[PDB]
Formats: sequence, structure tokens, C-alpha cells
Amino acid sequence: AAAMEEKTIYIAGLGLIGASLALGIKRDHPHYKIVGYNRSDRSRDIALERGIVDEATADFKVFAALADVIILAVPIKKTIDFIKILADLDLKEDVIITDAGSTKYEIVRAAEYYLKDKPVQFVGSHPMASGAVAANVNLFENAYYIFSPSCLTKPNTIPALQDLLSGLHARYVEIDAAEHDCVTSQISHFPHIIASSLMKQAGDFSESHEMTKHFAAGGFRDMTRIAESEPGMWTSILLTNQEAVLDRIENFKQRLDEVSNLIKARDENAIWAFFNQSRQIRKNME
Amino acid sequence: AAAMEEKTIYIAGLGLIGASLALGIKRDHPHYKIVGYNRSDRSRDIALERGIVDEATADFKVFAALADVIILAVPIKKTIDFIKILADLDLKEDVIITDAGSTKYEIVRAAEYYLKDKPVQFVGSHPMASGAVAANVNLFENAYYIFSPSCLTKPNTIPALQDLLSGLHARYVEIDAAEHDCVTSQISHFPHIIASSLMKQAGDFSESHEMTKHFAAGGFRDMTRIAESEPGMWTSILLTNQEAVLDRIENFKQRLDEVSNLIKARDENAIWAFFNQSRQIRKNME
Ligand SMILES: NC(=O)c1ccc[n+]([C@@H]2O[C@H](COP(=O)([O-])OP(=O)(O)OC[C@H]3O[C@@H](n4cnc5c(N)ncnc54)[C@H](O)[C@@H]3O)[C@@H](O)[C@H]2O)c1
Ligand SMILES: NC(=O)c1ccc[n+]([C@@H]2O[C@H](COP(=O)([O-])OP(=O)(O)OC[C@H]3O[C@@H](n4cnc5c(N)ncnc54)[C@H](O)[C@@H]3O)[C@@H](O)[C@H]2O)c1
Repeated sequence: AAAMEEKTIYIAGLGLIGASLALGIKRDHPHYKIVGYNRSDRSRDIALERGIVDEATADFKVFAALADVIILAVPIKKTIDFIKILADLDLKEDVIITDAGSTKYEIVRAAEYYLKDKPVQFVGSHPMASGAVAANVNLFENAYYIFSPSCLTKPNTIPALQDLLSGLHARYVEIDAAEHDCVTSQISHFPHIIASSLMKQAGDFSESHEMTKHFAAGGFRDMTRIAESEPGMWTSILLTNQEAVLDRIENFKQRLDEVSNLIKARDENAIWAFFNQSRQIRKNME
Repeated sequence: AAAMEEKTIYIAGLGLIGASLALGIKRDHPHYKIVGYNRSDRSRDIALERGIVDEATADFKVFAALADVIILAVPIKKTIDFIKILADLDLKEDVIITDAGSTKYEIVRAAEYYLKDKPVQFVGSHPMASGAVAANVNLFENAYYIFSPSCLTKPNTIPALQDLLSGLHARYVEIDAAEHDCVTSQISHFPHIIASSLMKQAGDFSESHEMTKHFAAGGFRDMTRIAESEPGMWTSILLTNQEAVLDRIENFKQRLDEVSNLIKARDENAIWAFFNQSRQIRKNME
């Protein structure tokens, strides 16, 4: 009777992520109704155009009570605002609510704080990959889709979303929200800080040393490519992952001081071991 | 009469660089004789095999006196050892001697110190791109070939090498040796330090946080790719470019402290400006 399952999914935010999720849902559940919220007119019209969503609104509340599942695909701060607004609406009995934040822990806390006395389910989501024009059914193919449980996640919450989202072709993973934030700090957020700091360093140096622009090669290009990212999103990741990111920055300063001491001592064997060991590690992840 | 020009070029070190240079020479000057030095037997035999060089030796002195041009393509410290040995040989009148070091300033100083009373010419070289098996006539195509003058560079030294090396299809550039070291510190050597420190950081973190290996994506891969490089060469670059590299490391620590202060203050507008400005700079080099 999978043919006959009915569902209304409300996606708030029809940017790249929200719209691509809509496309992944419809891919495996062609009969589910998708209803959309979006602030700006442009992304909302495209969405309506390409049958990505069946109805759309600029009033967040308008579709809330009707939804069997609500996915909040707006930035991190607005996700919390919308959680605040969902907390005093009369929503469907046991709606499953979820987000799509790059950082799990703060959003989960906000959900537990605001929704604890509502008959709702909540779980944190992070679909690990622009606007509704860049919408792509295959955005998440073979990428990890992370769930982070909350005290409002019931035994069936993750299973129901995993069924809902099967059309993404993602790899599902359950992980503690704080632990998620710790890991992604190290392999994504702090690297972005470094790439941005390095670009700014080299750019400052450039004004005073003209061959800088010209001698930069594949090494430098590759370590600065992610500097190109959107600053609103990176700012809210830093402000919602402060502790982990600060810890990485402080640990990285200590590592630079070890390297600087080795250079001052002209310690050739230690400097060699420093380069060799890292080379080996690289080869050993994978 | 370019048909009739005779020349003997002595290349010491038949690794990737020395052998590829030999191939680039023969490409435009098929009648020049190339004679080769190499320590280990393997790279020397390949070289003899593929007609990359016409004669070869494991005794550095054997070809020195005969050469019209000597190119030292061994590592940075051995280049200085060989400069020491060339200083008390009777070389051809006005031989042009040059190196291929990743760092110009120390090698140029050593040449001026050791060779000042010999009737020789010297100029520093850095052909900005493994062993004699990885030898490639096109290694340097459209890459910068740097010359750094010494008090032993005569008016015709750079012109004679530029003619000699035309088959590389490189882009010639003349730059002060110290200034070269300053620039390459910023866009290559210090980035390599950072990439190696970051890999080691993430690798240490990994042992204690298992999802690290799995969540690392294109961002992290790209900033750590050059960690894969050979530690002997990177060590001698650091030990011959100490001042510039230490200056970058100290300046980078100060930039991390600014970023860390912004995060602690939750200064959202400043953190945004920090990401946006770097994004713009990236776009503005090119
Ligand atoms: N882009 C990625 O690589 C990625 C990956 C995984 C998760 N995420 C998360 O998803 C969020 C959205 O990402 P996206 O790539 O869809 O960006 P996007 O720019 O394509 O879409 C952003 C959406 O949020 C809405 N919005 C922004 N500010 C708002 C506000 N003040 N009030 C009401 N609506 C507002 C927009 O109109 C738009 O619908 C991110 O901020 C991030 O936490 C992003
Ligand atoms: N590989 C690059 O990206 C690159 C680019 C430009 C310049 N350089 C410079 O050229 C040098 C050589 O680079 P390569 O890529 O040809 O490396 P390679 O490993 O392919 O060749 C190194 C050569 O040096 C010889 N050698 C090493 N130690 C020696 C010693 N102790 N005594 C006598 N001979 C010794 C080897 O037998 C071999 O011929 C580098 O160390 C660097 O300064 C390298």
C-alpha cells in the first residue's frame, strides 16, 4: 500500500538545500504533497514553477498546522526563530520537526528548550551537501545525512525520516550533536578560518610584494578555494560552534610555536620528522 | 650558423629537475653535448638509456673543467658543497654556473663567497616545476623560470641561459634573491607548514573522534594535499628561508588571535566582514 501513503511535508526555506530536499522527497514519494515557505519572491516562484513544491507562502504560519513533517531549511538563527514560533502553534498530533543546520548542538538545545511541552517529535539534521535556481535532486547523493537525537526524538522518528528521505540516496548517520560540532569544527570550520586568514595574509603581503599574485601555484589555490564561501553562513557556524573552534585555534597556535622553535633551533632531523609524519598521516586517512 | 653552435653542458644531479632540464636543452639545441653527474646508479642509467645525457659519471669533478655551462640540480645543501668544490677547480674560462634551488638567497650568497676570485659567471636559478624516471621535456612549460643575479652575473649571463633554456618554454623572470625568498615563503613555504600542521592536528583529533576520517570533505582534502610532499626538500627550504617563514608564522598567530577575539566577543558584523573581505581578495587575485 506504499502507492496509497499520503503525507504533507512543509519545507520552510526554498534555497538550495530546502528545494533540493523537496526534489529528493518527490523522487521516492511522488504522491506526497510538498508545501513551501520562502521570504523573498524569487526563490518561491522558481519553486512553484518547476513543480518543486505544490503550494507556497511568504507567511511561515500558514502551512504549519497541516504538516505531517516540517523541515526548517533557513539559516541557523532563523531556524531558532521558527522553532520559537512553532512552540505556540497548534500543530498536527506528533508532527516530526527537523532542521538542516551545519551545526547540530545549539539548534537541538533550542528545540528541547522551546518544544518540550508540545506533543511533537524533533531530531536535528545536517544533510552534508547558490539558491532555488541551483536546486538539484542529486545534491546529497552519497553524502552523509546526519541525525542528532534530542529528548524529543522517539523510537520511530529517525526511521520515519530515513524512509521519507530515501530518494536523496544519502548515507545516514546518527551522531551526538556536541560530538558532531567537535568533528566538523576540526575538518571544516577551522579549516575555513585558516583558508580565510591565509588569503588575507597573502593579499596584504601582495600589496607590498608584487610577484605574490604571479607565483602563487596549485598549492596556494587549493588552500584558499573555500575562502570563496558565503560569509552569513560561516559567521553563524562560528557563533554557534564557539568552544570547539576556539579550541582548535588555540591548539593550532601551539603547533605553530613547536614548528617555529624547530626552525629557530635549525633542528633538521626534527623538522624532517615533522614533514614525514604528516605525509604518512595523510596517506593513512582513507 | 645556429646549426654550428657547439656547447657542453654539465648537469650535476639527474633527478626529475636535472633530467627534465637536459631534455629541454636538447629540444632546442640537438647538437649540444650534455654530460651528467649522479650519485645513485639507478637515475644515472636511465639517463644514459633514454639519450637524456651523452655521458655520465659518479665523480662530480670528472666533467667540471670541460663544461661551458654547469647546472647544479642536487638538493640545496649539496649545491653549496658542489660550489665549494668548483671554487678550487680550474674550470673553463668564463663557464656559466647556475643552480636550481627552491630558495635563491643562501645559494647566491654561497656562490659569491666561494667563487668571487674565479673567472666564472654565476646566476641563481629556480625553475618552478619523483626521479629520472619522472623526467619530462614539458615539465616547465608555461611555468616561471626565475633568475636571481649575483655579483658574478655579467651582462650576457642571463641572455646566454635564456637562449640555452628556450626549449623549456618557460616564462623568464628576474628577481632579487631575498625578495624571491620573501614571496615564495608566503605563497608556498608557509602554506606547506600550515597544510602539514593541519593534517597532524586533524590526525591527532581523529584518534579520539572517529567520525573525523569520514566527514572530511573536498575542503579539507584540498588544504592538506601538499602535506604529501617530500620531507628532505621541505626541510632544507625551511632551514634556508628561516626569517621569512618565521615572520609569516608569527603574523599568522596574530591573525588567529584577532579571529579568536572576534569569536569570544560574538561580534557577528566583524566576523562577517572577516569572511567577506577574504572572499573578495581571492576573487581579486587573478
Ligand atoms: N550550502 C551548504 O553547503 C549547506 C549544507 C548543509 C546545510 N546548510 C545549512 O542550510 C542553511 C540554508 O542553506 P542554503 O544553501 O539553502 O542557502 P540559500 O542561500 O540557498 O538559502 C537560504 C534561505 O533562507 C532564507 N532566509 C535567509 N535569511 C532569512 C531570514 N532572515 N528570514 C526568513 N528567511 C530567510 C532565504 O530567503 C532562502 O530561502 C545554511 O545557512 C546552513 O546552516 C548549508
Ligand atoms: N621537485 C620540485 O617540485 C622542485 C622544483 C624546483 C626546484 N627544485 C629543487 O631541485 C632539487 C632537486 O629536485 P628534484 O625534484 O630533482 O628531486 P629528485 O629526488 O628527483 O633528485 C634529487 C637528486 O639529487 C641527488 N642527491 C640527493 N642527495 C645527494 C647527496 N647527498 N649527494 C649527492 N647527490 C645527492 C640524487 O641522487 C638525485 O639526483 C630540490 O631539492 C629543490 O631545491 C625542486
